[PDB]
Amino acid sequence: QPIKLARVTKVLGRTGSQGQCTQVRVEFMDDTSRSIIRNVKGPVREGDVLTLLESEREARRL
Amino acid sequence: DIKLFGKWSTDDVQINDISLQDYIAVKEKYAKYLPHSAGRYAAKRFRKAQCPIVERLTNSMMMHGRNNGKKLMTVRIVKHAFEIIHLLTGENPLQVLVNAIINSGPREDSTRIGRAGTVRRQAVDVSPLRRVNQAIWLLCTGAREAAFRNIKTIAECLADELINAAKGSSNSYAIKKKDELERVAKSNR
Amino acid sequence: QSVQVFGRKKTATAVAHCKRGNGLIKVNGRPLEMIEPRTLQYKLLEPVLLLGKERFAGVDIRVRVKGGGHVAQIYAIRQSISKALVAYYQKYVDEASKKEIKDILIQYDRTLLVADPRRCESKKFGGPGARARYQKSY
Amino acid sequence: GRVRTKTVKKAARVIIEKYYTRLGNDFHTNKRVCEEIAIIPSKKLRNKIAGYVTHLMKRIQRGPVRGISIKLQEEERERRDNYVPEVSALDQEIIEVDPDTKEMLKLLDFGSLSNLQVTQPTVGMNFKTPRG
Amino acid sequence: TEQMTLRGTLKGHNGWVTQIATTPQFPDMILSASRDKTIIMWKLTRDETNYGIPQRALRGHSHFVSDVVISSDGQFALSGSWDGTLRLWDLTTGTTTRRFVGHTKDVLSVAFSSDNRQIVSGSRDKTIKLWNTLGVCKYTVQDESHSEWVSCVRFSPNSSNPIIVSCGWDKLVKVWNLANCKLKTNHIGHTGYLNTVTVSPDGSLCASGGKDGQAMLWDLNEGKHLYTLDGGDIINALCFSPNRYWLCAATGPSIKIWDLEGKIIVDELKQEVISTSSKAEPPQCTSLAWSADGQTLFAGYTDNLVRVWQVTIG
Amino acid sequence: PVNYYVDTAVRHVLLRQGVLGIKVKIMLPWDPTGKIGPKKPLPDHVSIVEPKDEILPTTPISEQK
RNA sequence: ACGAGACUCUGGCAUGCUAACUAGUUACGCGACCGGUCGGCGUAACUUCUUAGAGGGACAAGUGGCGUU
Repeated sequence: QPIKLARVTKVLGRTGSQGQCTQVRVEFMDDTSRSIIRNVKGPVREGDVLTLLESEREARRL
Repeated sequence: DIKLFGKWSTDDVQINDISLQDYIAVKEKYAKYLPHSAGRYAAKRFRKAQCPIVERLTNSMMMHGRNNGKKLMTVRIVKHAFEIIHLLTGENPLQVLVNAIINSGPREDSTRIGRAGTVRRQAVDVSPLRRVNQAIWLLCTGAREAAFRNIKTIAECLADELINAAKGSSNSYAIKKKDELERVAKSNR
Repeated sequence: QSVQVFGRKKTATAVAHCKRGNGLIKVNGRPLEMIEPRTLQYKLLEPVLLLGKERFAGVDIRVRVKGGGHVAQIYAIRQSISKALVAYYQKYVDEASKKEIKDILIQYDRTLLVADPRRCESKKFGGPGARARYQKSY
Repeated sequence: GRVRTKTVKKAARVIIEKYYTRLGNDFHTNKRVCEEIAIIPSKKLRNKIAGYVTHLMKRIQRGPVRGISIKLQEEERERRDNYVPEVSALDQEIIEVDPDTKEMLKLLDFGSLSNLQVTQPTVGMNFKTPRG
Repeated sequence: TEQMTLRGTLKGHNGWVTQIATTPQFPDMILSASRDKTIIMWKLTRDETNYGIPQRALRGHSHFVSDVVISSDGQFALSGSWDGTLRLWDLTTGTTTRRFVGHTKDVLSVAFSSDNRQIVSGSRDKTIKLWNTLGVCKYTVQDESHSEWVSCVRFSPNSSNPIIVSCGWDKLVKVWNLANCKLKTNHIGHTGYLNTVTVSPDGSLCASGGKDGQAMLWDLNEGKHLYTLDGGDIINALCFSPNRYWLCAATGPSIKIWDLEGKIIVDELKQEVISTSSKAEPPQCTSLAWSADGQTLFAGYTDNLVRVWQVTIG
Repeated sequence: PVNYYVDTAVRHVLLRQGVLGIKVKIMLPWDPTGKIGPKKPLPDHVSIVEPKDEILPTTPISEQK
């Protein structure tokens, strides 16, 4: 279960039942050729970094 | 001077996160001596973020209503056990502190999804601020329960709790409940 | 000789009169570093540890503090001291020294030159606290 | 939470539509001229009106505004549209004409014009979009 | 015909620069008015590091200081505020020795008599007021005066009788003489409001300007039209050269320097900042002035920084 | 404005069948110079003085006195 | 057009102004300490903290981006 970092490029929106997740696009550093969509819990920002425990998992988009 | 409390070195701080340092960082000119500048940080989103970690963590001491708003006790209780920690450990009351919090904050949580989802949840990444705030509360709750009906007093539970968190031991309530929540999330992936 | 620039914190206030003298500072007709709590002594001492003692070795400042609340009495002493030095230097000696001291303190702390806008909100009826209301019956 | 009520917007529109010459781009001057030439019963209302007037001045400089209409703008725009190219975009040396319009012109006795180049019609008959 | 090149900029203030006051008798004192409610001194060093740090800052105005003029001696300054007051600053202790209250609204531009004994002030109260150095009220021109704001009014600093020229937002200028203060000459032709007027220290030219973009030259001894010096919009500052033959007008962001002989340009001072992300118009200079030697130009902008231009020597 | 722009009057009519309540609200008009109504306008009312029509000058035309 | 907003009251700024010997700086035995803290005094400068009046001040106003610009 490797841990890697990816830079936020565009905060897509806020989702959740009562609303607690920020769906955001992150571009990997070490590749810069692949980007993914992740729903981060808690107050997140634009351009910062996020620690993912799984790179093969993506949350629902739109 | 520029050191914390005039004794804690300001120059031997380590990045130790490569790019997560922007939310855990005490290296700038704003890093003041006594962590007491009133409650103007909880007035706008992320105006708390620029606050140094020591200040927010000593702020998070006052719970349970009986000791609400007793920031003098909090700063004294942090100065004590800081003058202890490094002493018993040896590093820098700071570096140990950042390591302890980084080790005590969860990194993956479980949230419900959908308009009518009521059976399953999904794993989600945790943002720096959320984990740090939660971890500080966990550390404070562990200190409170080690000072509640126990042979240990205040300004001392924090020291050994931080030492355990830096060590990565299961003794501290913080990382043990972090592992419990992580196991719940892993079963909920 | 006298600037009487004052300084505010809650309803409490502090007035720091600055004059040409030995450089020693007095607060409430007392020396500086013996305040009874001894908890926020460095908080009010920040100007010396920031701008250096030489900048504080050419001005005699007598500070008087009046206002309800002990934590309100403090947090205005240091702002009054900084404002007193700024006003004294601007009025008497030159601009550049006050410019450097104000720039350094502001890059360190913004609150040392401007007063606090916070104040105690009124209490509206129907509840025990300011915003809180009484417990509903359901 | 800084949306302007129709009182402020309408007053600013009227002031800008009548007194364009006097006002400028600096809020601290628009407020003074507005309080000079208008009865504004409140300082805050005058500040709001002058701020929206300054915003409208920043709006007009980049182009005519939909809600703003004075004669000066009309004359300035008719000056702007007083643009004529050197060569007419219409008449050139050779213009393509299809055989059918060539027959139409020869019916009108204008089919002997030499500016006309008889181009060939479309190769096929595919001009309807597929249905479904 | 000489290129006008920036030498060393100055920053460190929290407001626009609204007036620069320069004296020809001392080569070091030069005043600055700034709508941070202050007046600033400068000590020019002419070196590469910085153009120097200001020496003294004077704070006495409840609102912005509009225009400041110096006397024949550099130890006394006269500053009018937007609050309708005037202050006589003495530099020996950094305080104001006198404050005069004759107006009720913002005094736009202030002037001084040739011998520095009269104080003539104009405000948006649609009136002009002439006092002595003691502050005793002498003359108040209200009847058959400007029907609008009086934006600027200055004396005629020549050996002849002092003569006042006042420009207003009524698109008309009016000229009077101190002997009786009676209406003699009204100048028309402007189709817009006049902001600032300046007369050369010979009583022979009088240039106005404003949003119209055209500067009108008036002869003090004649009072008739001479020629039109067209330029950019918003002529805020007009100033002649004491040691040369240059009239500089800050027509919008740019500065146009004309000659009283051929009435043609000397150098178009083009300013531009190169950036891939830029959607804001360049800052506009508000005040122009010459030094005592008349060879370096000070330009107070809306950018909270005064731009100082030397002659290229070539 | 209801403090000075509106006058309120409540009264009772006594009748054999009952009592009638009568409430009256009047709005005074903008009446300066006489104080029958308020001397100040409604705070939301902005009035603009009409532009004056004058001959736009072409050349400086002054006359000696 | 009413309601909303504006508006009235309240606070965050006034070294600009009118000012008091009820609250008070700055002012020499008197009450004293090997040049310094001390609500016991009196007129002077006439207002900075003190009270309340005229005003002024903030307007998403100035920049960066998003926006059917």
